[PDB]
Amino acid sequence: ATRFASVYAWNRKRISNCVADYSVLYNSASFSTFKCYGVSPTKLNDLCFTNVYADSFVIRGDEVRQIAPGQTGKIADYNYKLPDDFTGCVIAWNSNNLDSKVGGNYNYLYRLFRKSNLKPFERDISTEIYQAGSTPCNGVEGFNCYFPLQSYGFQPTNGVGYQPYRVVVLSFELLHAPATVCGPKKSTNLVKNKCVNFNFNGLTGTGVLTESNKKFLPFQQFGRDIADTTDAVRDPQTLEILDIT
Amino acid sequence: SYELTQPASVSGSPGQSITISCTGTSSDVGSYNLVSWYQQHPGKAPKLMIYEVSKRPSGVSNRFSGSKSGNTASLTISGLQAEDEVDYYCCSYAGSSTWVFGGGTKLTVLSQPKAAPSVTLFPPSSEELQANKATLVCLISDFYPGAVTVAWKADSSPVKAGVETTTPSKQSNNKYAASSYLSLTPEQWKSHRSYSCQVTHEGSTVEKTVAPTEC
Amino acid sequence: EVQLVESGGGLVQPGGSLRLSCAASGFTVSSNYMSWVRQAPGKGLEWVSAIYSGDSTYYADSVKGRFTISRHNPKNTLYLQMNSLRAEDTAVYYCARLVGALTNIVVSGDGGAFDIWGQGTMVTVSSASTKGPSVFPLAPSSKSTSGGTAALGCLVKDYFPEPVTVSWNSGALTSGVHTFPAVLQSSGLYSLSSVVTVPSSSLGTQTYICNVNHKPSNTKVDKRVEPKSC
Repeated sequence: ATRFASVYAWNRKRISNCVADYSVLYNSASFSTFKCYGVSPTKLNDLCFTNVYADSFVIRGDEVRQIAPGQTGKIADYNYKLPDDFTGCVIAWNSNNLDSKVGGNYNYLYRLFRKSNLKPFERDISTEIYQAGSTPCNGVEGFNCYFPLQSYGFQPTNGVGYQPYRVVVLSFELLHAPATVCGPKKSTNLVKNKCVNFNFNGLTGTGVLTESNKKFLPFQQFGRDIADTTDAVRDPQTLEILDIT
Repeated sequence: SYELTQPASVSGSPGQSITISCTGTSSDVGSYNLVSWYQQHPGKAPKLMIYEVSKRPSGVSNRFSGSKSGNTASLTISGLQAEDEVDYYCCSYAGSSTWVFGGGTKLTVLSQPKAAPSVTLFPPSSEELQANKATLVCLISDFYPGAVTVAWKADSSPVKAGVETTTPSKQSNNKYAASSYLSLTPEQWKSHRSYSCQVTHEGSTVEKTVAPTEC
Repeated sequence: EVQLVESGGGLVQPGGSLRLSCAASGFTVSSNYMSWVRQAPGKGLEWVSAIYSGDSTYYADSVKGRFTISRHNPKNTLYLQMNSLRAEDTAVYYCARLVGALTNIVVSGDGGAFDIWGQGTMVTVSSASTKGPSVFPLAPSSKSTSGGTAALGCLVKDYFPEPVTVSWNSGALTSGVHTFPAVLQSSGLYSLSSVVTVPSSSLGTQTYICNVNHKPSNTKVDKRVEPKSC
């Protein structure tokens, strides 16, 4: 995406019920900070979740350590918190090369001034002034107003921790629910006229795969005829009727 | 124009307590915790003593302490010394990111020993009488406190043509200095036989007899 | 090197301007809160302006629209351009660094102080033009010469405006330099005297020339004090 938001200004979207290959980014390797939390990064294309919400924002290149489950900082206390046992993966890499220009990218900001801690997955957008004691301002920016949004500056000349990083937050949950987005599944081709194991969409067996003579009806997958002799299976790719012996 | 209301002069004893107030409005003191107190030597800048009203600074002498009660603030001063007699001011966050300072509080320190002034009246310069003007230079120093009255005596006659009475000026060693000036004409200078500056500081007067030059 | 440098004050007509330059040292004004303080000498302190770190300019009541504050973030100098000058502007102008949380002495709370100080400048706003001093070297009294407390002086008389920072004998004399403040005469003419308590044994031998400079008049008077000789 050519346009992002600040870490306090992050957006929440949701992708459900399709195919998403996540490990295809491995050999793509536009990475700096490949990391998952609490789950193995391999089998995300194998098994999958519901409530597969997604986030995206910009982070200055030094506070990347603060994205850690429970570990506080500029981000987890004041900008965006991920809880103890953050179900998800967070992978970061540089965005100086497009989401930064000369003179400083003074468009993204960060919240610093807030009384208390944040929530899991919290969008802490507000228009509130700070107070360290008991006496607030009268509107004009002074000694304890503390407009919490100080402008991030991203020049093409800064250090190594002073660069904008593209980073996403994979907001995941586990509620017993209909099954949304998973990885695309390895549809290896068929074989005919040989005793062979197979595994179709869930159900499986082992025998030969040959043609038929009889037709199906437009919602059929597999046919059993006498006492679950599941023999007449239409193939899921070519949508043509086959037989199992 | 826009200052903070204080009593201009308080007084206390060494080793005791005193409270200097700072009364403002409903936009400077009654909604902000920033009644801060400074230490201005007359002729110098102020000096940071009290700020962040209930908090105390690092390593600074504990003889000053501020407190704020609504609109009327306070400077709870405990343990006066000889080094407390300068110009005192309170500063407040005057609302809408503006600032305001005090109306002055001249702490008059009691129980200090009065010093006798070393009086020496001067004749004017030899380069002044040729230019047809003259001056009586009366200089008063080592005196405490600042209470002076001017009474000139020029050969058993009071001089009231241009009496200038001064305001006190602090020295560097917690004493006070002064400078009195009586201009006359040289056509009247040689007429008067003797000159004496009789300054009455705290009652006493000491005069010195100078005369026009013989040559 | 914590230092504030207020200077540049002088003879300014009512209806003119003057640009000060608070050379801030010990820190930078690019990341610290700043303010100006005006004060007639000995009178009440009076606040002027508040530029903040990052150039947000805030003023007082009377100076709202009149004075013009400006800085330079690498040069570290707080400027005070002054338009619409009044007769009440006879005041010493102190720049003073405002304490916030970006000031290095406050972690939590409120801040609000001035810790680093300078010397102040003498911006004189009056209709009177320049006039040089009349330095009158006061002859010593022979009674104090016999007493040992040698009292010689030089009367820096009839000059305008402030100040004269009196030094003795190309600045080599430090002890006893006690320049008395002037009284406001009826003639409108400043007059100070300068009597140092040097020993009586240096009379005639040591060349007594008080170094008097009146900077708004460009008149530095080399003037010798001489004893009673015939």
